[PDB]
Amino acid sequence: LANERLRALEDIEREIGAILQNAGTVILELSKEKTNERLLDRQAAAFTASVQHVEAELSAQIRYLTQVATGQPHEGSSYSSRKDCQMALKRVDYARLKLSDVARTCEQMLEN
Amino acid sequence: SKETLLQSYNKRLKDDIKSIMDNFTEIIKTAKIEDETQVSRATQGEQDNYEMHVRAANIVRAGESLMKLVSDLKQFLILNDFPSVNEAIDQRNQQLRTLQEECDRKLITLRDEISIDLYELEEEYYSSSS
Amino acid sequence: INMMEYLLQGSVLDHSLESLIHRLRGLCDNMEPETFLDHEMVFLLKGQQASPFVLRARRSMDRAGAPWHLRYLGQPEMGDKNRHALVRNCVDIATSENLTDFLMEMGFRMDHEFVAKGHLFRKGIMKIMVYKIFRILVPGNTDSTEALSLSYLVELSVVAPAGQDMVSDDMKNFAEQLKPLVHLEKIDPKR
Repeated sequence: LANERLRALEDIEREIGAILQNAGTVILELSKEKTNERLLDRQAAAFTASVQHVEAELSAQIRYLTQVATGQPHEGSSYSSRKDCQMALKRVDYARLKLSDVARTCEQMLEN
Repeated sequence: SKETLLQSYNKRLKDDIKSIMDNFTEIIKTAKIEDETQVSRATQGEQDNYEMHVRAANIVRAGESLMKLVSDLKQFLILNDFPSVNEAIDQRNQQLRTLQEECDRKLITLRDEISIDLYELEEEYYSSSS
Repeated sequence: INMMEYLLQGSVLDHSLESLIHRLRGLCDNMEPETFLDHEMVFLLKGQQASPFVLRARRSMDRAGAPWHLRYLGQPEMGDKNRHALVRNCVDIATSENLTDFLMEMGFRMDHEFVAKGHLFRKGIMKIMVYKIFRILVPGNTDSTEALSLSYLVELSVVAPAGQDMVSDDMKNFAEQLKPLVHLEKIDPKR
């Protein structure tokens, strides 16, 4: 559950990285002198690698979603266990109130 | 249908990647300096400035659309990826069963201790002389 | 009256099986799977007719105290009343455990044994069984067994009254809810 969702979070961050690499590459090209042309090539390869693996991750996840889609609303649930747990907790609360009353009558008896 | 929605997601992804690549390549191509002929330096330069700004805006818009696609895919996964619903349901069920069993063990032990105290109190009260 | 069995059949390779099961746990009723383990043996009576009578006997090995089960399956109806399911006549009978001995007195002889081990789900009237067929060699023993193939078999079955339409259409829709994972279809028993 955290796996595919964390993949989606990573692809969010890498879309940001793609835009920042676009911006950094045209930043270096706008310079009056741009000595680090090797670093320009590195930023260009970084940009294209970012776009390519963003495409790879999203295509893979659309494929995986195509494999496990059904168009049906999933008739499973967990309601009955929550109901039984609520009844158990209210049993405990009822016993707590009754124990408070018995202890209060014991304090009234011992108090005199 | 589900197939139709998945196709539409595929179409959006292909379109966004294509648009980012095309806009960046076109900006790089315009960035070429060429010799002028019948273009009047000043007009050519303003037109080029407008083109670059519009293409950068288009790249940012494509990034926003990719964010929208990621959000829609996340919603689809949270709503109808059957395996994870089953593991969530099973984990919830097992946790609630353990809480119920703890409550019932506490109550049963409480009943036994209270019963022993009740036996002592019954003996004392009924055998009181008064 | 005479009840009819509607069948759709298919198969599923085992390494994708779990996804099927997860899909079924979404679509079928709010239940845990059942994990049945059954011994099935086929008796036949070589009468005067060209077609010998056939009877299926199942003992549920996993569950103690489960009554044995007899099943007679009629030959499939060639009428195109329900076009999409195997429509057969089914007579299903719960029985005591001396059945085999009794069937030995009736003139019946065994043909083959097979274990079937798998899962069981349901949806309304529909019964989904996803099981692996295990060949028994050393015919008395139920432990000496070998898997028949890599694939599991998937059966979608509805037992219900004679005629009784708008049944096969719901089975069509429930089969089409699985269609990326399984292909279920009316397969004829010939060849």
